[PDB]
Amino acid sequence: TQAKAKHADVPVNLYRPNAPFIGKVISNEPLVKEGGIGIVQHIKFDLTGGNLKYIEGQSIGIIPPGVDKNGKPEKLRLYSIASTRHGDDVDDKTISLCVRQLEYKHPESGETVYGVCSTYLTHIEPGSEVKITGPVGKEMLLPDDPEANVIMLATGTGIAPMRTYLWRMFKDAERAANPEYQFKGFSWLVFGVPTTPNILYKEELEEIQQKYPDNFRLTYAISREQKNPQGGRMYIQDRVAEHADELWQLIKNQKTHTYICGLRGMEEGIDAALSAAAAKEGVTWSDYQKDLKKAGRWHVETY
Amino acid sequence: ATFKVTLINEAEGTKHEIEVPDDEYILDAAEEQGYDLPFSCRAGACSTCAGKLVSGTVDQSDQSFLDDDQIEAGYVLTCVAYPTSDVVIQTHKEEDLY
Ligand SMILES: Cc1cc2nc3c(=O)[nH]c(=O)nc-3n(C[C@H](O)[C@H](O)[C@H](O)COP(=O)(O)OP(=O)(O)OC[C@H]3O[C@@H](n4cnc5c(N)ncnc54)[C@H](O)[C@@H]3O)c2cc1C
Ligand code: FES
Repeated sequence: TQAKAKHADVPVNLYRPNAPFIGKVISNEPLVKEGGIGIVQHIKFDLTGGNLKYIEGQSIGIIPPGVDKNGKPEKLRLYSIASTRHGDDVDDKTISLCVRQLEYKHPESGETVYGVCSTYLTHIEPGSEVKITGPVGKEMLLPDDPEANVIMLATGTGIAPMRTYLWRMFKDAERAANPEYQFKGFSWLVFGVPTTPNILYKEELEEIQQKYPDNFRLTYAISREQKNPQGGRMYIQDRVAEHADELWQLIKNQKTHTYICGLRGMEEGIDAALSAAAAKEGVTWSDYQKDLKKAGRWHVETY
Repeated sequence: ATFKVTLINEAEGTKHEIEVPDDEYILDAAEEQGYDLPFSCRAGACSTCAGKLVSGTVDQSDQSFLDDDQIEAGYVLTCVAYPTSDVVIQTHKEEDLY
């Protein structure tokens, strides 16, 4: 662990629960504005005090404080790095998180319950000592080929990993901080969310739009204020279905890669779409998809 | 396909043999098959349902809570593992981590 680093170039697990790294918080700003549904907040840790490494697409563990609520020591809760490897400040000392507050009415007594961890982070205080666990990810690595096409289907706080994708790609700073990767290809993000004001990072992902017409396309899905012609609120599955033929066309390319992230249950609607549009050209999307994971071109992380 | 997944337990001494379609996590299959399995998030997002493969193979393309070193031994998450083969596996393997 801790000193556990001797192999590969991908920072994975240079820190363990058996050797926490009590990172410290810099900022903690909302992401859902008034009118939005629920609480989702941007959280930024300082890295000074350790050798924490990472890149875009990896996950970072956070350990909650507490020894009395279920008898045993608290456990890891994993989160996706919301920032490039350099951190959110285009250096190498920071890193940003995308955390939604988990609440639900009890299965039995109906009482609203608050997940120990995210309820911790969401209300977190600047300079509040936080134990971080090293990175744990290799299924959502971002390819080093500018030419590559990055398809990104995310819902809710699944917008983490595409931010690191899109930021590095189209952030002026990083663009100069990573001269040996000037994205000239074409990336495409489909973003599913309940409300306009729920559109996380809207006023930057759209800045990335007007600046790179040719390298980035941006499709919202807003169920609570968007309807398909067949008279049904807009879910990402519905947006994919609408652009199935298009999208299918993309991934049939040679170096076209796909990235899906967000809460479990988003992948079934989308496989159905590509399936139908792909079967028209005669092909089992299950088989075609079956083989694209081997070729490392299909990337799924849903929790 | 639909492979046999013999659940073995290091304690009470269980070798419970179960059948799992190609499209169902190892958890739900045996679980609703008369065998109450340990689990929590049921979203590949914790360790409760951890498993230690013996002989066999599954599919781990829906995870990311997922140490390349951990998985390198044969550790599985029953709540999200598709039998890529006839799979023998030992459950209750969540303390082997951390
Ligand atoms: C790879 C990965 C990436 C992730 N990335 C992010 C991210 O960037 N942002 C993010 O917000 N989260 C993300 N998550 C999820 C996050 O790791 C935690 O699972 C989530 O935030 C739960 O927070 P908690 O620890 O506060 O909850 P906990 O305290 O663990 O409690 C949640 C528990 O509540 C119970 N439960 C939950 N809902 C119900 C219900 N309605 N009825 C009955 N029982 C229920 C279950 O026992 C469940 O595990 C990710 C998960 C993984 C695996
Ligand atoms: S029950 Fe949490 S990963 Fe399986």
